Amino acid sequence: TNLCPFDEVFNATRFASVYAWNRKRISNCVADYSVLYNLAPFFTFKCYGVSPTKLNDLCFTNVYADSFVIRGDEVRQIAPGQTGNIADYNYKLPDDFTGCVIAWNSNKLDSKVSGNYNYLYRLFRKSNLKPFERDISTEIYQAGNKPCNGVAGFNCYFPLRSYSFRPTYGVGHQPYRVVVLSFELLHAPATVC
Amino acid sequence: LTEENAKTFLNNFNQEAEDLSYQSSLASWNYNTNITEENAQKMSEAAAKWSAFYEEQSKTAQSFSLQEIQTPIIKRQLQALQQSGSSALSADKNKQLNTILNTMSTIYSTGKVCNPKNPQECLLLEPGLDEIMATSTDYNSRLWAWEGWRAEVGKQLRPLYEEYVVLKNEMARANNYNDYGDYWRGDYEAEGADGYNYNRNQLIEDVERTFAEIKPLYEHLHAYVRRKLMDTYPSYISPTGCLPAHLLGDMWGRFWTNLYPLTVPFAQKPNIDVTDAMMNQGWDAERIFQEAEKFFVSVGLPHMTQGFWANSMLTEPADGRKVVCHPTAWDLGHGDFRIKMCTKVTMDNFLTAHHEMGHIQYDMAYARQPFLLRNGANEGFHEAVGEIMSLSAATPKHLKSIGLLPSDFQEDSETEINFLLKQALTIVGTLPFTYMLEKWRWMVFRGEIPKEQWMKKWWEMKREIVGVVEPLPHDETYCDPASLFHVSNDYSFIRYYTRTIYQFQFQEALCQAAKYNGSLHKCDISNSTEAGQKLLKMLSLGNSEPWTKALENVVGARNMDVKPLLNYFQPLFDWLKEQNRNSF
Ligand SMILES: *[C@@H]1O[C@H](CO)[C@@H](O[C@@H]2O[C@H](CO)[C@@H](O)[C@H](O)[C@H]2NC(C)=O)[C@H](O)[C@H]1NC(C)=O
Ligand SMILES: *[C@@H]1O[C@H](CO)[C@@H](O)[C@H](O)[C@H]1NC(C)=O
Repeated sequence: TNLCPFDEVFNATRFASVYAWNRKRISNCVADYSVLYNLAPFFTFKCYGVSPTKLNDLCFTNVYADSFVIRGDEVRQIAPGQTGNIADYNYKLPDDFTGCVIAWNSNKLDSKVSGNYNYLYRLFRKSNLKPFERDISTEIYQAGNKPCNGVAGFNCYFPLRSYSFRPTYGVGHQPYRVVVLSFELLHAPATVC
Repeated sequence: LTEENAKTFLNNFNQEAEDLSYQSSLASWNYNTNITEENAQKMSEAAAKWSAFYEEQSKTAQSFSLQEIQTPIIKRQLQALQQSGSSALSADKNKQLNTILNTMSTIYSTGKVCNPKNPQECLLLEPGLDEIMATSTDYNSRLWAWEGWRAEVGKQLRPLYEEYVVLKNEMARANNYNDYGDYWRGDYEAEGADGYNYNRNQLIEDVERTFAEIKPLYEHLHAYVRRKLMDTYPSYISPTGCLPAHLLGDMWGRFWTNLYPLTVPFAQKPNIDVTDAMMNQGWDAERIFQEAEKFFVSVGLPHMTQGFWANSMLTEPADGRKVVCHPTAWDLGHGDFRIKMCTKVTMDNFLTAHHEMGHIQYDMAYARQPFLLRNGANEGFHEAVGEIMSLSAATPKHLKSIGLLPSDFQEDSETEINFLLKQALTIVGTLPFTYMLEKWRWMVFRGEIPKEQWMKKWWEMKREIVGVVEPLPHDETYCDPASLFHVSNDYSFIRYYTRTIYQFQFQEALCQAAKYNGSLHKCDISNSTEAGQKLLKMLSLGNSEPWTKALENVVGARNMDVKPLLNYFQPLFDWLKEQNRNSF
């Protein structure tokens, strides 16, 4: 029995920024969803698409477990077919999404004293992000007629802003580590069970 | 570039300003809790960064054009960013501006007041002991302890403010305004549709009906206090002269710590004994705020956040962490919602904790509005909303079910009248003072002439309006509107005026929504979910919608309504009416 990497992808010391989220392909692994919810009673495992019971006897193909750290309300923004600021420019889910989300309240892990700027989100994208697209690019955003030439300012905005997570924000703008499971059915032998 | 560029610029400003304002507020909180002049230095540098960024974004805002393009609340947000205050203009002109603000705040502490050249009973300026050593009802102690205070403050304040106001009104040449007096009152401009356009001169036309036609009603009350003063000691009101204003006891108009016991002629019914029931039962700072939160959530307002208790500083410090003693409700950017009140348990601390919790509840309603609209719908709304719960939580009917007062105390007739007299004398008499001070400020902001001929006319008008004057005049040495905290730094005064009317209107609306029989004062906001949502639908609005339309959508009111204030006492008014029949 080969236990699936839901340990080293959940208990990771640091997650990835939202504008560049790490998509982890996992296959040939037995998925023990029971062990996931054994850390405090404050999970937000509101599961979409499939039944709340994961049907551990139902076998899937490779599941795409990609994790990132967002705020509280942006957890609500992450949904199968809902608009906003982060579900349009950073992480969009298809209307026929199969799988669901897991969001923590990670305030004792990545809420560094005096603020940490290691978490960057993408604002001002100007074009709705197609589902499951990263777009890790550092190019100053242009809205006005004046062609920006590597210098920001009026009408030239840097599209990668910062969360600046630190404690004392509260139930609102605090780091909610989010990892979502994308269960895919693309022929092939079924391995994830 | 149209709304397409405006929305992106506004989003960028919101995102950056949120973090910068949170950092500034955190630095200010650290300074106020840990004053060591190093927190002062870091607070100063953070505030400098915030001011520089806000000025840059405001310059970009003026660079934008707002003729007709912006129909939605984007127009309101850009206007809020466009109000730049005293800034801009040529470098040569604004260079000397930085040399005025630094010395503006240093003029207050220059006055030392104690026994003249006497080491005995001389002490520095501290608010802790002033409130207990200044209020003294005596015929002699009020002469030099007051004339000297009034004189030694404005020794040269007028000859400097004469050009200060001129140079400040010269700034109005490039902000599409006309007068610095109109600058303050122009913040109410708000139009919603055709036929509801807001005139710039709405205040100067709607104030005559709300004040002048009912002035005699608020004048008989001033006659009531005249008769009480004579009984205590004779020679307090001259038959030919006028009562002195410097020996009234307090020019702050907060409370009367000496005249309250000597108010009811009978003086037989017992008074409240709240502290006796708080000290023994174990009520402290950690629990009074919890009781206030319980009261607020019994109406429908949400519970305070987990961090609110985590970082609040509701108790005295430990190791030399001096704090400026003042109850202030703090926002701290991203919904931190801290509260600063370093006080023990008393009668007034409970009620002011309720008022501060009302401030925090109002703050926890527009956290979804844009950063430029995360403010009260009006200057007077933010304090009035808290004061509504502050006054509503003070009724014995509220302090009979919790357990603070015994349940065997049946309500009495004269006791509730005595309770309402203090609250109807502490704030109702403040409205004439605020009105006269604001009208005097408006008239002197014009600066059309120095005082060489207006001196006699001003004092004649003051005598014929209220009828109080100093026994002897003074030379060019004093200035009246200088010795006060909220005039030293050039604040407004309509905030303390409209707050009373707004709070009474909201109280009337909420008690109407309560649908409770009985009397008009036993109605309480607690245990009224419908009243809770009726209040929340106004609190959770911010500056997105105009305050006029906000007040309209709740119950229907074009402007200020003093009729609810009058009807708050109309059912119980014969007691005062029957004691005013001995005059013609
Ligand atoms: C109050 O602020 C000071 C510094 O702003 C904190 O540090 C104290 O003061 C100096 C720092 O230059 C050093 O002696 C120590 O770092 C601290 N001294 C003591 C006696 O603690 C201080 O920790 C802050 N206090 C609180 C309660 O936050
Ligand atoms: C993660 O670490 C915790 C801490 O001991 C442990 O209890 C848990 O089993 C680990 N694995 C998870 C949560 O998948």
